[PDB]
Amino acid sequence: KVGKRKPKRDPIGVQ
Amino acid sequence: QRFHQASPEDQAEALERYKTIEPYLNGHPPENETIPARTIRHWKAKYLIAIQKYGCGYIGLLSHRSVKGNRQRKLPEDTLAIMEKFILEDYETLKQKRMWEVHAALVRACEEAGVIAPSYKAFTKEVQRRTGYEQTKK
Amino acid sequence: QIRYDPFNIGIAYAFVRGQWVQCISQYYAELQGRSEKELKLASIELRKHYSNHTQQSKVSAKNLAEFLA
Amino acid sequence: RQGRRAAYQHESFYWELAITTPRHGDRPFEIGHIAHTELDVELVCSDTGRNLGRPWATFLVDAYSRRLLAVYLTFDSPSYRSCLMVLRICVKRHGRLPQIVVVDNGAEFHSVYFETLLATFECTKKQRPPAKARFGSVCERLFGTSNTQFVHNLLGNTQITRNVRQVTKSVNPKNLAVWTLGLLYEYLCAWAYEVYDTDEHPALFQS
Amino acid sequence: AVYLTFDSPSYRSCLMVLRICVKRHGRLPQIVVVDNGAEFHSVYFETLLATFECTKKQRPPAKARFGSV
DNA sequence: GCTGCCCATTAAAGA
DNA sequence: AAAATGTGACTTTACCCATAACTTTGCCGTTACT
DNA sequence: AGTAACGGCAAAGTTATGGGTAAAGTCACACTACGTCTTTAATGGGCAGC
Ligand SMILES: [Mg+2]
Repeated sequence: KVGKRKPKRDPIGVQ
Repeated sequence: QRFHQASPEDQAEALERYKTIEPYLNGHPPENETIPARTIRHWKAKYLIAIQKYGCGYIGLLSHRSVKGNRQRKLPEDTLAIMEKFILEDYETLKQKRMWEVHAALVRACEEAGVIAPSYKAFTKEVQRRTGYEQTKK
Repeated sequence: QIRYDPFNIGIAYAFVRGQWVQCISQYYAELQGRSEKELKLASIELRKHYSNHTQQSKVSAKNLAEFLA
Repeated sequence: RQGRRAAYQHESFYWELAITTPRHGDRPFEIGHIAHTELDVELVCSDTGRNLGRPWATFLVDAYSRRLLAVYLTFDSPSYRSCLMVLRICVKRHGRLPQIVVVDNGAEFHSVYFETLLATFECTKKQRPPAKARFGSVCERLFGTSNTQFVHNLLGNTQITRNVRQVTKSVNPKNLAVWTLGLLYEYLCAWAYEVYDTDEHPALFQS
Repeated sequence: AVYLTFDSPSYRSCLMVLRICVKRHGRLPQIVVVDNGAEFHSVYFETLLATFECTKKQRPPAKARFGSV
């Protein structure tokens, strides 16, 4: 809605 | 369960009954007894009945004072319904009305309806019995 | 502990620290300089007065209810 | 610990020993108090319906019979216009004007206009000391009654905003307000002129 | 971790508090419980917690008892 | 004339 | 350079009247014992 | 047959609970809370390349 981050599957673990 | 229905002062009074009865159940009655003959006879008979039925006589000496008392409402039912409606629709509102003004409106509505009006104490007591989430949210 | 004179609004007596101590109201200065015979009559008059006014809350409530309606 | 403003509750009571001049006067139109307040009620625009805020109420009330002598309502802050007004109504529906008019240490009262008008109409101007409220106490409590009997029983009242930490968009009076300035003033005048006017007072045993 | 700054809370406050937590001890907490404030429902904090295998928990709005500690 | 590309701004709600 | 304004509207106790639901008693009938 | 102990009848008393009025007790009137920072996403202009 307002300031709401889009639904996503962020990578996990230090690259 | 009969024992668990009683109160601590019921425990104390039943203990007093037991210490009144016990000398009579030992063959050595006291020479100075304030309790009269009929009361001690009743208590001893109840002791005997309880020990002959439930296997434990002390339960016969319980009083269960919570069972006695007039738990019946004194106001007429129409007044109760009208006061409940006024509390719901004129006191639980987003206006924070004082109890006196809503009570006055309730009294005026009662007088138009021809029903027996309640007192301010009645309104305050039934409002402090509806306290909680509902009242604080409305 | 408190004691009061039916013949005098202006006076009361309270038990403080171990002393029956005089207590002053308002109908004292306002009733200062008068006799002890009209003081008691005015005193009785103000008792009923302050009573009877407590009883007329019903009419005030009714008028408030009509206005609020 | 807190300051001179907070310690004022436990300050003192001046108890009369002899018969000085009475605190609340001796007859009608002798001592009248003037005081303003911010009414706890939100108002919407009459035409466009947008919220306008909380109106200011100015009360001139005699100290003898407690009768609300003149009531005024305006969106503006305390400024002479206020004063011209309450006094216009005073000298309009009633007839004259006070004799001793107490008035706190405002700016509307330290101005030249109000003092000049009081001099012209020969009214003794009395001023309570700063931060002291009991000197107009009889007037100020008449605000609280106006809260309980008329104002707090309206939609959009600014009562729940005393607890600012508990306010939500579903309970904000700026979304619940429906009253207008004209109707609110009309009903406030009705309350002050025929509801509170006919109600018996504890300090007089009469209306 | 304790951090103090004049600015209103934002991702900078979370950045500093997490860096302090890592510096003083060496490891971020396994389940970080945060409130519904917009500074936590952002893109920086979520990827920061994701990078270090941190389960993020969100207390329901207007329910402060979930952070009673 | 036609289409792609970084900058401002509006949108509300929660702390 | 300085005396001398707390109110009163709206609540909360506190005591009394009425009645339920039992204990607490006397009083008389009955019975074991002398 | 007489007397003391036991038990039924019943009224008397005891708490208890929901009502009533009358009076002691609280507390708000004292100018005043709504206001500000942060957040991502979509969109709409100019600006530039084809
Ligand atoms: Mg106000």
